[PDB]
Amino acid sequence: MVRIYTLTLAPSLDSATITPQIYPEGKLRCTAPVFEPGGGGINVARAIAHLGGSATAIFPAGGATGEHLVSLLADENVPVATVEAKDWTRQNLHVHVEASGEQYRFVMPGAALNEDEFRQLEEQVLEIESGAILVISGSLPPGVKLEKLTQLISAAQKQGIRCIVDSSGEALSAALAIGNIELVKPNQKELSALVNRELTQPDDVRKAAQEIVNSGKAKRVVVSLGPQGALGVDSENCIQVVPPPVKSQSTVGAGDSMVGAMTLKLAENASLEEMVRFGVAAGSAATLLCSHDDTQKIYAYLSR
Amino acid sequence: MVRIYTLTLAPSLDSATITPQIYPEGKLRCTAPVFEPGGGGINVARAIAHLGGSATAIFPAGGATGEHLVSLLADENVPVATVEAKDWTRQNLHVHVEASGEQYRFVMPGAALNEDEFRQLEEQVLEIESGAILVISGSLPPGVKLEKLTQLISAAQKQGIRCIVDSSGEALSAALAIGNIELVKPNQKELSALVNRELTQPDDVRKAAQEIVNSGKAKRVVVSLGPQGALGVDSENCIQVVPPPVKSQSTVGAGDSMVGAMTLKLAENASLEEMVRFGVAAGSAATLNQGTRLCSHDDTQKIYAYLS
Amino acid sequence: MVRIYTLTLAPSLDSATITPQIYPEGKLRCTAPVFEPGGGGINVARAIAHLGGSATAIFPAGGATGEHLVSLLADENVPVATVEAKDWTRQNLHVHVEASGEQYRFVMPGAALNEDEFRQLEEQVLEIESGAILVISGSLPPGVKLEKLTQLISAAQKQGIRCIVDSSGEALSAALAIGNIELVKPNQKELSALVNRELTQPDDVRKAAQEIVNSGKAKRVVVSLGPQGALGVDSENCIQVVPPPVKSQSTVGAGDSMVGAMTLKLAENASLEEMVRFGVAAGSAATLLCSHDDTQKIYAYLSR
Amino acid sequence: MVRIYTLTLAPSLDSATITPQIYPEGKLRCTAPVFEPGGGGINVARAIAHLGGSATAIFPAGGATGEHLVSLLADENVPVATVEAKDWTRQNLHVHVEASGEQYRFVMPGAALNEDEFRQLEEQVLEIESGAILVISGSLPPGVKLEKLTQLISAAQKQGIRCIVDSSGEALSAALAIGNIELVKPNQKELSALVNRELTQPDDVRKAAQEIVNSGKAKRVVVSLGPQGALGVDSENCIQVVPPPVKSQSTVGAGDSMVGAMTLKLAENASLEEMVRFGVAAGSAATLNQGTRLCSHDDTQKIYAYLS
Ligand SMILES: Nc1ncnc2c1ncn2[C@@H]1O[C@H](COP(=O)(O)OP(=O)(O)OP(=O)(O)O)[C@@H](O)[C@H]1O
Ligand SMILES: Nc1ncnc2c1ncn2[C@@H]1O[C@H](COP(=O)(O)OP(=O)(O)OP(=O)(O)O)[C@@H](O)[C@H]1O
Ligand SMILES: Nc1ncnc2c1ncn2[C@@H]1O[C@H](COP(=O)(O)OP(=O)(O)OP(=O)(O)O)[C@@H](O)[C@H]1O
Ligand SMILES: Nc1ncnc2c1ncn2[C@@H]1O[C@H](COP(=O)(O)OP(=O)(O)OP(=O)(O)O)[C@@H](O)[C@H]1O
Ligand SMILES: Nc1ncnc2c1ncn2[C@@H]1O[C@H](COP(=O)(O)OP(=O)(O)OP(=O)(O)O)[C@@H](O)[C@H]1O
Ligand SMILES: Nc1ncnc2c1ncn2[C@@H]1O[C@H](COP(=O)(O)OP(=O)(O)OP(=O)(O)O)[C@@H](O)[C@H]1O
Ligand SMILES: Nc1ncnc2c1ncn2[C@@H]1O[C@H](COP(=O)(O)OP(=O)(O)OP(=O)(O)O)[C@@H](O)[C@H]1O
Ligand SMILES: Nc1ncnc2c1ncn2[C@@H]1O[C@H](COP(=O)(O)OP(=O)(O)OP(=O)(O)O)[C@@H](O)[C@H]1O
Ligand SMILES: [Mg+2]
Ligand SMILES: [Mg+2]
Ligand SMILES: [Mg+2]
Ligand SMILES: [Mg+2]
Ligand SMILES: [Mg+2]
Ligand SMILES: [Mg+2]
Ligand SMILES: [Mg+2]
Ligand SMILES: [Mg+2]
Repeated sequence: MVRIYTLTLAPSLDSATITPQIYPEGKLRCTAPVFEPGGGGINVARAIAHLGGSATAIFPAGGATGEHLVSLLADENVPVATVEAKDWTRQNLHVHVEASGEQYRFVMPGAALNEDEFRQLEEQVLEIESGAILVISGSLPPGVKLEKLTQLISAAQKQGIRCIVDSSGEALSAALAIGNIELVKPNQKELSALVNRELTQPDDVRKAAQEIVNSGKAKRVVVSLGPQGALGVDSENCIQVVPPPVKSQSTVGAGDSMVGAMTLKLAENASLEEMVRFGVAAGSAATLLCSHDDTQKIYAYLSR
Repeated sequence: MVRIYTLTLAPSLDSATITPQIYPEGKLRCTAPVFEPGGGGINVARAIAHLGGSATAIFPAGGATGEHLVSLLADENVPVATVEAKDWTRQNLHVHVEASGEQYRFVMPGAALNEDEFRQLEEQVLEIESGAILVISGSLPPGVKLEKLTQLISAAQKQGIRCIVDSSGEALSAALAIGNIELVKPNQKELSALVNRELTQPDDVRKAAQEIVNSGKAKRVVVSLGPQGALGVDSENCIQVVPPPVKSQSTVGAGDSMVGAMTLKLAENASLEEMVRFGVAAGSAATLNQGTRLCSHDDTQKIYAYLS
Repeated sequence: MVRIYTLTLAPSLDSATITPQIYPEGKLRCTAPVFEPGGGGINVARAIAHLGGSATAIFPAGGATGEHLVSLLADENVPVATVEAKDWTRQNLHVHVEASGEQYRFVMPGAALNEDEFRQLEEQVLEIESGAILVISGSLPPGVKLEKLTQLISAAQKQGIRCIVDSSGEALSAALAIGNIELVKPNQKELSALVNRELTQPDDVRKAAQEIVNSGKAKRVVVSLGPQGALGVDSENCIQVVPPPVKSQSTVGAGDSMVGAMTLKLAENASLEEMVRFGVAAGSAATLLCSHDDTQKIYAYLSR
Repeated sequence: MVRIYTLTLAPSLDSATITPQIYPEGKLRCTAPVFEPGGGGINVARAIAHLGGSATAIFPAGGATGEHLVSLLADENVPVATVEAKDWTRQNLHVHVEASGEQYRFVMPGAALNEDEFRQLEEQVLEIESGAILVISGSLPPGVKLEKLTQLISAAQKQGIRCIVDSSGEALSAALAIGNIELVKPNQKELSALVNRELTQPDDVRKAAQEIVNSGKAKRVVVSLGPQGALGVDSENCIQVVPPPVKSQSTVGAGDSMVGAMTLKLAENASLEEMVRFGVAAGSAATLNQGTRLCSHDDTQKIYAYLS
């Protein structure tokens, strides 16, 4: 089986905290935070670990927050390959409000990356063996030009590194610019922004996904549709997998869990069907990241 | 195409209002309300009217609010069979917050019904000819014992009135207790309450729905699943229809719209799949806009065509 | 002692309801409402009742909601003089959210008043004896031209009816246009809108209040300042009364309770000091409408 | 004018961020934060710097966040005496919601302190000369026993350091347990917790404050009352100063600003009234703007002049 790496240009050390009520103006007294590994690629690696696989998380780490992030992944036995960054690893805030049961997620940009540190990350990426899979997942941190993302992906694929992209906005277009992307998982609004139009008609998602495949931009597009599952599109196939009529109770980690599952399936040369079903199983398992047991249970139902 | 009727024991005349912000304590200055017809059966009839069908909405109407409700249904060419009620038609509040684009819905009980007023309503129902469809939809208002609703449905079925139920809690359980319900559309929470257990496993919804049809409570159970569409269950079929990948902007009127659509399909003797697909199309059509426009004929047609 | 009347051109039958949580989109299941008398002048009359006085609430009442409003005031032994209105008495919504303890107040306009019904109300007002006090309190309902408000107040004062105004926006200016208003109680933002400028400097409130007095627009201006009490201004005096360092737990009914207390004091030919102290006592009592005991306790402290 | 110092055992480097809307579940996309200095003593020193005074902020600083905190204080010409801490200076989050104009403040504990780091901090404190003022303000961080704070204040007072306290809960109670505190500024809730009873009656705040001074815990108690200003209490005087009728836009930094101002007035040997009036002026000056600008010299001067 082929090795899996992920790349998080904008990782975080997230603080999970609890407060009784949420209201403006007042000081909301929040419990001592529980630190959580943040960032697309990082969480893809974690989801892959949960699913019985192994993925090395490549990412910039700065300062004591970066160290803690590294340490958290070490304790989850997630292999890591870091680049030391000048700017300290930033912290997002996850607040659970006791009275309402609601969670609030304050998502700030990753720490800045200077040009040197990005080349250092590129260096790390280029050390990945041919045929190995790289998941580039998450936002683009300040300091990184969009063209550099494109350049990294070009450079990666020019070495037979099979690239999986999960991003948004200008970063998603940039990552997809050189084309020949193994797999891209936009959600609906990411697909909409990518293709640069509102997706209002029933077939708009499919057509946008097929366009991307057709233009050679991505070999596979999996448009994730939240509770509606995902629509996977190949040069050969177009499928929608919808999760079982269950829950959901949270959405946190849904995308990354799905991407991790699909990445494993990609690594295993699974079919589009298997890949998307497993993606939907893991994403949906996360909504109850994904546990192995929950994913397997959803996956068995989807495959029944 | 048989005659279709709806019954709304707890209608309302809803106020839709706009306010710049939402926050506690202070007076939220709300715009002069736009009145909207409220109640399950009423909106089922409205949804049917939108879809080019005709359903007569049966309901109690009380006071100027009742009068305006009837007037709103008039304007929409929705046929009506009202019984005048002593207690004024109550008002729910729909608040659109400008700053956030969010809508709040404050749902209070319908007005009380006398025993006489319910008797009149049952009467109206029992004037429905054999073979015609009655959609009983909405909450049970104060003043009505559960047994009266069960008795009403028994009497209706006794004279060949085909009954479709959309309700919750004790009213739903009461309505299904009679059995031989043509169609019930619980959403997931309602199915869970009805079957009296959490639906946590992938096949729980299906089995719960199959349980209801196997018991004879309902011939057809369409468990509506919000964005996940609906799972329709027969004695012979279990079909899930998921709406197309269009993001909803609202959920107001989704359930009633779906029921209206499936009622039409039932009346047309559509297959379960056709019925559920049209239900999903109409329900999801409703989600395309904020407000209470429900499903439009065109949006429903477009979505149904896609689902087909 | 002189008779007190109030005028509510925009009364309401308010629904007080409870719901566990507040969130958008979902149906918030609300308990069967408890009906409450709504409207400035009406609540001034109620506050006056609570304070051992009597005030007749003049207002348009339409339909079964109007009847219920009348019936609620009957049960509170508030004298009433109604005009039957074509348009049914409108309903505001007060939602208590259990989880947060917060109350939400959705305040829509009063029912429409046609021109005939307003003259009918004017007729009622003009039946008030000379020297009696009329509190015109609340919003202006649809259908009433601002000039008609001015006209009513002119007509009232032309008969020796002593007019107390509590309103906002264009209605407050209109009510104050003929001048010689006995008492006006703007809050800060009402004062700001009335005088048509932001009140940003420490002395702005006082100066705006003194301007109104000086221009002969009102004999007395009491600018209510929420937790800061009120600044009362005469042609002779300028005082600030601030409530004791207590609570508060709600603000509902604060203004009307204050106006009712000050109206009683006006009726009793109390001093500016006594009037404002009693106003602040009642307004602040309401924040714990005002009860007699709470008002007396705050008033004793203020007078100590 | 004696030397002024502040002690912040739990500082923070706060992130101020903007997001268009606030709602649960979804990712709220927040702008690149603007970093702000957090912690009671730190902001007391900042407020003093704003008012044209100088106070040296003593605090633990850990990591790049600690470094940036120190750097933020540098930029503001706020003298600093830091002890390097192993645990990185923690971050609170201030979120401005564009749609509503509302600000949310998420306050988490300060970083942990070693016994060594606290010893260094006590050391820094005990290098303060007799007669100088120390303002101990803020929460007690993890790793510090209450007794250590009490011991610190005892040692400080032992060598004639004049101690001003602004804290809550056990830390406040601990800080006052020593007694002979020059000035404490509980707000109403803090006074209530401290005196261990509800303040519901008109004279409760006054009596509670008088109780604290009469017990010798504090020479001066200024109960701050938010928009109601403050009630300052001496062995000889009870004076309430209410701010002018200017509506506040924010409450961030009100309490620290007030403390800074009163610390200055204390240092200048002002009367209780002068001190409380200047406290109120600065505290209310702070409320005029959103953000963490605290009180400006000009706004405080304007308000103080009015209150005078
Ligand atoms: N000074 C103030 N001015 C206006 N409103 C206030 C003030 N203090 C508190 N509030 C209101 O009460 C709510 C709860 O505030 P709380 O009593 O917790 O005060 P705080 O300033 O957050 O905390 P602390 O007690 O630590 O000062 C706030 O959200 C705010 O709306
Ligand atoms: N509400 C839900 N109910 C059930 N399953 C869900 C829900 N939301 C997400 N999932 C599962 O997770 C997968 C990925 O989630 P989604 O389509 O929301 O992607 P995403 O927006 O990229 O996620 P994220 O916000 O974590 O980045 C879905 O295809 C589905 O299998
Ligand atoms: N008297 C008061 N005491 C405490 N807080 C208040 C007071 N008045 C207003 N507020 C605060 O300001 C916000 C908006 O209130 P606003 O200024 O609109 O006053 P209001 O009492 O709702 O309306 P009005 O101006 O009609 O009296 C509310 O969220 C509330 O927390
Ligand atoms: N978020 C959504 N996105 C797309 N379609 C939706 C969404 N919500 C509802 N629908 C459509 O509406 C149908 C009925 O909605 P739902 O399952 O929520 O029923 P319901 O809860 O009874 O509705 P209501 O709350 O109006 O009573 C669904 O099966 C689906 O076709
Ligand atoms: N069809 C739906 N589509 C999207 N979100 C939904 C849907 N139904 C419910 N929700 C979400 O769950 C929250 C709680 O909704 P709830 O389960 O009470 O459904 P409802 O439509 O309000 O009531 P009912 O159960 O009577 O249909 C809503 O505020 C909404 O955010
Ligand atoms: N938060 C509070 N704490 C203590 N007392 C208050 C508070 N709010 C109001 N009061 C008392 O009520 C009086 C009137 O309230 P306020 O100044 O808010 O008038 P208002 O805005 O017209 O009231 P309303 O919003 O009810 O119309 C005040 O002068 C004061 O005595
Ligand atoms: N997968 C999902 N399942 C259920 N609700 C969702 C899902 N994704 C988004 N929502 C709803 O839509 C609102 C905004 O979410 P948004 O569309 O920004 O997705 P997100 O997951 O936060 O961000 P992203 O687009 O980065 O994945 C939230 O309040 C949430 O209730
Ligand atoms: N809403 C307000 N309006 C006017 N002035 C205010 C307001 N809130 C606070 N102040 C001023 O700030 C001073 C200190 O504020 P407050 O009494 O709220 O202390 P605090 O709760 O300790 O502050 P913080 O929450 O910053 O710790 C007050 O005495 C007053 O002068
Ligand atoms: Mg995603
Ligand atoms: Mg998402
Ligand atoms: Mg429903
Ligand atoms: Mg629903
Ligand atoms: Mg008022
Ligand atoms: Mg007010
Ligand atoms: Mg404080
Ligand atoms: Mg405070």
